[PDB]
Amino acid sequence: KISSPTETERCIESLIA
Repeated sequence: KISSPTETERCIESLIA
């Protein structure tokens, strides 16, 4: 789970949009 930080950046950016 949570292999790379790029995945979290994509989940935060989508919640903002």
